[PDB]
Amino acid sequence: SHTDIRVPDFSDYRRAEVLDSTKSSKESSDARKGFSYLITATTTVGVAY
Amino acid sequence: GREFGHLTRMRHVITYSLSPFEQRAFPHYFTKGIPNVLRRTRACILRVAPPFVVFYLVYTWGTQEFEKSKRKNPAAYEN
Amino acid sequence: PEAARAANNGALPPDLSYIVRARHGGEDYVFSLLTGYCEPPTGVSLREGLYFNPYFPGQAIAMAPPIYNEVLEFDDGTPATMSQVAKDVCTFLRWASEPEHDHRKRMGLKMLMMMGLLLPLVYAMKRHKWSVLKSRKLAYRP
Amino acid sequence: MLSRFLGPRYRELARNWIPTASMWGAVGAVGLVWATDWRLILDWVPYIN
Amino acid sequence: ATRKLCQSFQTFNICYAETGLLGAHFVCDNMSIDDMMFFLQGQWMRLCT
Amino acid sequence: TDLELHAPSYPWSHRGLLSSLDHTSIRRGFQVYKQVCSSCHSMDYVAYR
Amino acid sequence: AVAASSKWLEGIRKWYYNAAGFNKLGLMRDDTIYEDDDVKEAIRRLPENLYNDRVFRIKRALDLTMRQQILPKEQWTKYEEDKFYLEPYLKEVIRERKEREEWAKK
Amino acid sequence: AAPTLTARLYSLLFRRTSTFALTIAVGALFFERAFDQGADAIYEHINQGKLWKHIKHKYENK
Amino acid sequence: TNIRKSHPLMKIINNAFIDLPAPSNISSWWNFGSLLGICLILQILTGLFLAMHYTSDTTTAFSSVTHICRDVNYGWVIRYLHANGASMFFICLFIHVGRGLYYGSYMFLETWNIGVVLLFTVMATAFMGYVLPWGQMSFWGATVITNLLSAIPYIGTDLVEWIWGGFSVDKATLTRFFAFHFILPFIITALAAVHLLFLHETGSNNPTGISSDMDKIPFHPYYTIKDILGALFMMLILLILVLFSPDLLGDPDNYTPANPLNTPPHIKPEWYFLFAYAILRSIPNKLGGVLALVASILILILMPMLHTSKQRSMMFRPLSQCLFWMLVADLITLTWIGGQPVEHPFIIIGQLASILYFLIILVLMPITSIIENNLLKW
Amino acid sequence: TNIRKSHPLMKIINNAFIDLPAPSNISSWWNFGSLLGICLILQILTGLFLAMHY
Ligand code: HEC
Ligand code: HEM
Ligand code: HEM
Ligand code: HEM
Ligand code: HEM
Ligand SMILES: COC(=O)N(OC)c1ccccc1COc1ccn(-c2ccc(Cl)cc2)n1
Repeated sequence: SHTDIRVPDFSDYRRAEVLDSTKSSKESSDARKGFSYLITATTTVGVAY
Repeated sequence: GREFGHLTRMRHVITYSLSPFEQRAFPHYFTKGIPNVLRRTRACILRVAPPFVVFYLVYTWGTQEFEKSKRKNPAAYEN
Repeated sequence: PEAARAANNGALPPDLSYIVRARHGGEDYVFSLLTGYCEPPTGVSLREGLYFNPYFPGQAIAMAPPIYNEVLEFDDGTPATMSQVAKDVCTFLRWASEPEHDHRKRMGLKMLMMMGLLLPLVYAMKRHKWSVLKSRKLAYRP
Repeated sequence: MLSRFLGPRYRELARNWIPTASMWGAVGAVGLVWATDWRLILDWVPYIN
Repeated sequence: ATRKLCQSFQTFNICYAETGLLGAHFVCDNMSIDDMMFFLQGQWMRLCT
Repeated sequence: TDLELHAPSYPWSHRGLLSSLDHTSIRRGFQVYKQVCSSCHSMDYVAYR
Repeated sequence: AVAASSKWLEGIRKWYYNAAGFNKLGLMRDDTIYEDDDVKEAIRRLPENLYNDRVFRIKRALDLTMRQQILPKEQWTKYEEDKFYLEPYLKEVIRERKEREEWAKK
Repeated sequence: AAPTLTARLYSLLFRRTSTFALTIAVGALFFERAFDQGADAIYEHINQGKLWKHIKHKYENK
Repeated sequence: TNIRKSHPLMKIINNAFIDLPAPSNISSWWNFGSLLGICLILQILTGLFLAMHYTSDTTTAFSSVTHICRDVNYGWVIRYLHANGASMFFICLFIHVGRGLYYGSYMFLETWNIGVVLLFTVMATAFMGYVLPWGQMSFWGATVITNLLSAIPYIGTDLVEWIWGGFSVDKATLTRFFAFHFILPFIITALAAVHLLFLHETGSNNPTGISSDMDKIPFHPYYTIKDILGALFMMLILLILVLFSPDLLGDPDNYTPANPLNTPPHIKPEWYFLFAYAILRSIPNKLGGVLALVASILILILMPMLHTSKQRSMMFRPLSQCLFWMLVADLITLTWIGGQPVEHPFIIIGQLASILYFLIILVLMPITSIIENNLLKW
Repeated sequence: TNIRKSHPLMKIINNAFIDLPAPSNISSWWNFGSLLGICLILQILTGLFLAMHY
């Protein structure tokens, strides 16, 4: 049956602020999606060479 | 005529994915990566390396026999 | 060149504005030949115009030694011995061959500092897109 | 293993095609010397001098 | 309806006590998925501005 | 025609990767070309400019 | 076809199977064949359960090579469990090509 | 669950990708004149007393 | 109504670079095809500068090049960008050919045959660019080509006289070498668009040698960001060789001017021709030596016909991997021998290594694939 | 199996010059577009010569 299908566990890949499965990730998402993101922005100030 | 909806026939296969903003871009790097790049080195070392050893031995024999054919004359240098 | 080699017993001393870029020693060769003169050894019977220099191709340069102690005295005051004469003229003739020397190395320093910024930042941008494929899982349910 | 030339029916392969080529191995001795400025066949005939 | 891109679509608003799901569902043939996803995402962005 | 003698490595003050030339030793070495030589050698590519 | 080297030449066959490493990616021998025109006709003639098994085994091996990883050693394909599922279908496709070629020259 | 300081200005300038289209132009400073700390202070330190603008007071206003 | 799927010019770009299906397990050895396209563009925007300030004659060629490094502004950086940028092109070309030889990419027959034409055209171009500066290596290297080019038994003596400007070393020699060097890089740019149009019919091969139609990904953004990162690492290596050692790949004797003044202490070309100069020099006949020079590059066309394995690539063939690296070590030997004088140990070595280069491709590789076929019970 | 309809390079030439649908009442004023392509090619194989000796 299709109810035998569940997502396998992704705990050894997640960011360290979303391992808790019970907190609803309100403010741990906009203060999370910035890790590789001035990485992209300070790249393009280096392309000014 | 090679576009994405027209490539091949496939049945009964399921894939699961995570968003890039939900995971860390650097997982296990020296915990997994250093044991991985060492057995990859072991798997290919007996195929690639023994040809380049024979180039080294021919190069040393070829530069050393060049000098003692030229002006290196200890004892064959008489009347 | 007609009157050149007649003044030097059948040899023309060459131009020097590219002489350290044109030999297999750089400015180490010019220094080691200006200060390396010897006397002709046993059996080497050299002709009219040959002074025995062991750092020459053919051992038989047509060159009497040009420099010795105090052929010159410098402008600010420096003991003008023979090695000091040759060391300064071999800091000349290298700037002459390569007048871009100090500009080449200062521009190479800003290159290494800008590519020390661009390269770890393009690599982590590549790492961000490819993590979708690296984390995926497959299942077969026939 | 290019034995497609070796067959008992396609021996008449070369018998319908070579009566075209009765001059075609020597058209370089007829046609290229029209532009070489040599004297390859210019001694053969008193046609040309 | 003009291009015959799908069989149907619908938008939903599923609510729970603290969270929910806000989105859309559609049915189409195998050569129309990319165009239907392109036009739907362009209507969400046309309401944000 | 038998062997040759190659020059050794002298530790010049411009030998390093980020090393400049000494700009007092070029002034002293210009006069070793000017007043001790140019009786045999031209240097037809450098000026007084 | 030598009876004295019956076991010795099977030792070199088992050694070469492990030196080649498609069994570390979970592949069978007929998964690795180069697909010319006779091979592509034999794939079209496979039954539906053997076709779907081959498609998943190839996709799982391409995904492992992207990550530069292999399978655990208890999941490697054994030497005396490798099924030559494509070889009866390929011998028949080639026999039909050689029949149409003797007819075209006789 | 207090976060780290990676919420840089993500809610302030970086969400609507208005920054990303023009970082060749707008977000382009702090890396020419702020890098007087860089190569020129390093290059003249390895070559102290060897460049021309080091031996310069000896030969003007004589 | 999607504009990148319906505009007549935008839909060509979309099918070629954006929405193109690509295998997901493509390695870093597949980076060197776009690197060759970067090196070819760079050699065009730098050869602009040099041909602007240039005069090609027997009296002024050696001084026209020394004028640029000193007098012409930003001329030292652009000249050594051009001399090292051609060494970068040749290392990205030998990696590229050895990839397609290892993974069986020559089974794409039309793409492989246009590639062999591209290998001839860049080799002949760079020969006619090293003759332009007119030093000792420019003279004595050009005058060993024409000894084997006048050995053509009928047309050869009027062939070399037609390309030497008219007699010999003169003013107009460097008006036909320079003409055959300005215009040959643009036939390469048109032969590269045709080269990719034939690859687009099948898509790319992958390191396993198995077709990958069940596991394709789009080219953007996965390989657009991976080709940009690999090109940035190439500019770092090139600018290090230009700004820190711009004479490492070169010969000092080509700073000694050209004249028939005196025989040089040695004769040797650049590093990427040393394997070819070593083969013709080990044949004591100027007709047998010019035949084995052309037979060392055009032997690549026989690679589809000599294939006897049931598999495509070399990933699962351990006995064939040993022979591939014996061939790479044989080309390292010929590059070393080709810069050595013609003396006692370097004639028996340089002529046995010329034999083994042809014995591996023609005889040893087809027999070994058959032996591996029997060991896998097919 | 018609090679000018299936070869990847030949089918571009066939759609552009051979099998292209064209109006039947086209005049001599429609000749000058291919004449401009002849004049541009001629100015390239003649500007070769002049920039050589220049
Ligand atoms: C006694 C006259 C004379 C003097 C003065 C002189 N040279 Fe020479 N030198 C010669 C001659 C003659 C040759 C060329 C010999 C030949 O070509 O066989 C030569 C050759 C050379 C060479 C080339 C050596 C080689 O291996 O080819 C260099 C470098 C050189 N001189 C540098 C200098 C420098 C620097 C000075 C100034 C300190 C100087 N010379 C002064 C006579 C002289
Ligand atoms: C100016 C020279 C060349 C250019 C610009 C060029 C460009 C490219 C590009 C962009 C690709 C696709 C990406 C890749 O796989 O790397 C490619 C693939 C290929 N090239 Fe080249 N190439 C050149 C020379 C050659 C040569 C000399 C050969 C062979 C003798 C060759 C044979 C091939 C083959 C067989 C492929 C497909 C490989 C595969 O998908 O496995 N090319 N080339
Ligand atoms: C495939 C592209 C190219 C290759 C492999 C190549 C190779 C070379 C080489 C080896 C030299 C000799 C440099 C030296 O020995 O110092 C050179 C210089 C030269 N090239 Fe190119 N080149 C290419 C493109 C071009 C282009 C596009 C032009 C003209 C527009 C050009 C014109 C010249 C000229 C005039 C010189 C002489 C200047 C000098 O020697 O510094 N080349 N090139
Ligand atoms: C180097 C310059 C040009 C070349 C090679 C060229 C080439 C051509 C060719 C081959 C055609 C199709 C045959 C024909 O109808 O004559 C054509 C048609 C056309 N050209 Fe040009 N042309 C050039 C310049 C121009 C200019 C300057 C204009 C207008 C300002 C223009 C506008 C048109 C138009 C509107 C057509 C279609 C006419 C019709 O079918 O009634 N072209 N061109
Ligand atoms: C659209 C194509 C072209 C046009 C309309 C054009 C136009 C002209 C004109 C008006 C002159 C002056 C002749 C005189 O006054 O005596 C000339 C000559 C010249 N052109 Fe071009 N030309 C074209 C193509 C080229 C090309 C392809 C090149 C270089 C490869 C070139 C380079 C030169 C040079 C160097 C001269 C020297 C002056 C002379 O020899 O008379 N031109 N061309
Ligand atoms: C950068 O230029 C040099 O290295 N050149 O030529 C000025 C040089 C300089 C000195 C000595 C010899 C050479 C040339 O040696 C060779 C050996 C083989 N080729 C060759 C050339 C074209 C083609 Cl298609 C195929 C093979 N050239």
